[PDB]
Parts: sequence; structure tokens; C-alpha cells
Amino acid sequence: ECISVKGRIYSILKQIGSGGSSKVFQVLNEKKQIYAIKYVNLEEADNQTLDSYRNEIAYLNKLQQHSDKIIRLYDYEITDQYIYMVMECGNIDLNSWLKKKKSIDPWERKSYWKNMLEAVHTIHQHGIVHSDLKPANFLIVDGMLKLIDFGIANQMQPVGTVNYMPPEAIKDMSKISPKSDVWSLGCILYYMTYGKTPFQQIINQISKLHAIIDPNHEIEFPDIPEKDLQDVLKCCLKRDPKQRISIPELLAHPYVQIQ
Ligand SMILES: O=C(NC1CC1)c1ccc(-c2cnc3c(NCc4cccs4)nccn23)cc1
Ligand SMILES: [Cl-]
Repeated sequence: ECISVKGRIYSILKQIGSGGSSKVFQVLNEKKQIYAIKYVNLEEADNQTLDSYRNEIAYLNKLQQHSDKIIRLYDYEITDQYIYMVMECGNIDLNSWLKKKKSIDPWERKSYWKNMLEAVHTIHQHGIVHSDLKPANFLIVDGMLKLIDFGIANQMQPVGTVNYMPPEAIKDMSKISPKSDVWSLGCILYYMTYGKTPFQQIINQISKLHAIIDPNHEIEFPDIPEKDLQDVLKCCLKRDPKQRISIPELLAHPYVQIQ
């Protein structure tokens, strides 16, 4: 099955994901190179979803310059009826990768953490708070993690996980701030160190959301060889966002600096 973007032809290999309005295809160009193409059908799209898609493509373009931990955008086509975005194709997404590992190498964990901090730092410096980060938002490319989206448009699905959801996102039911992204990052790092997310054991979604915002529900932090890692996790998972560690503080933390 064939796709045309700005007169260039691509062969579809498989469907990576689907959204409401959109689909993402692993694709083959004329020179036998692999890409990922996102297609957005705008024919049935209110001004809201239209503007979210315009905002996403504008931010994705702007951010090309500012970090290589943001997904590469090679080309795009926008029309009143559709958007195509020709992007790099990753090896595998973080969620699938974590799912198949029994354990994570401390060095690999640290290096992926640095990638995530950098990517999220760079969107924050442009005024974007993702506010729904989770392992599926990161992608492995060249042994390096890249953030693939910004929380701006409706995101890709290959019921929803709420294991990474920040307290103040639950309280919007706007207190969402850059600290919200720190919480979610902490939850990913927590999974990478202890093998479970902090509230994985609580099966019922509503019960879990209550637990996420309840300060009397202690999160467990078993002692581990790496004391700096343990402190990162505790600082990320503070329920008061005022007391929760910031991205610049995480970038100067011993965990990422003392090697
Ligand atoms: O929509 C995306 N980003 C928003 C800013 C516009 C988006 C979605 C998916 C990908 C992307 C690019 N590459 C992948 C990938 N690669 C692994 C594969 C999975 C299935 C076949 S290959 N898995 C999942 C998602 N991938 C990149 C950007
Ligand atoms: Cl191209």
C-alpha cells in the first residue's frame, strides 16, 4: 500500500499506531530507507483538534534545532483535508522495551534517565508541559531515548494506564506545572529501578487515583546500592509540587553528575 507526501512515494510496511484522527505507518522510501509517517485526517475535525494539530507541527518544527532527544521531522504536508508528517522510525518504544527486560543495567538506566531529562528540559524551556508522560512517549533510536510527542495533540495507541499520572493532573477534575512532568519521570525511573510503578499493586483505577494524591499513603523506597538514585526517586515523588524537585535540580543531582 502506497503513500504520497509532497510528490514523494512511500511503501507502507506496517501500522505502528492509531489515534482518533490519526495513524502512523512504518514506511519505505524510494531509496530503500525506513521512516515513520503520521497521517491526520482533518475532514471531520473541529477547530479544537485542528488547532492542536497545527500547534503540534509548529512545536515539532521549532524543536528540531534545540535537541536531538526530540524525534526528527524530515518533512510534512498540511492541507485543509490532511496532515502528513515524515519522521524518523525508531527501533522500539520504551514501554515495549521495559516489558521484555527482567532487569535493567544501572548504567543503561542512568543514561536513559539523562536522555529523558534533557528531552523534557527542552520542551519546558519552550513553555510546553507534556502532563501525561509515560514510557510509551519515549522511543529508542541509536541506543538513545527520544521524546516523540508533547502532549499537545491526541496521542498514539498501538482503557489507559494511570500509573504515571501526576497528582495535580488528578486534581484537575489548572495546577499542572513543569513539576507534573517530574512526577511522571520519577514514576518511569521507579519502574526502571524496582520493577514496578509506585502504585502498580492497586488494581482499581479510582482507588489508585485516590492513592496517588493521598499524602498519608506512603510510597515504598527499598534500600538499593545506589543512594543517589534512591534520593532522586524520593524527590520526584513528593506530592506537594512546591517541594518536588525541579528539572534543573535533577540535572545537577549527583545521580547524573557523579559518574
Ligand atoms: O506522532 C508522533 N509524534 C507527535 C509529534 C507528532 C510520533 C508517533 C510515533 C513515532 C514513532 C516512530 N517510530 C516509532 C516506533 N518504532 C518501533 C516500531 C514499531 C512498529 C514498527 S517499528 N514505535 C512507536 C512509535 N514510533 C514518532 C512520532
Ligand atoms: Cl524524506
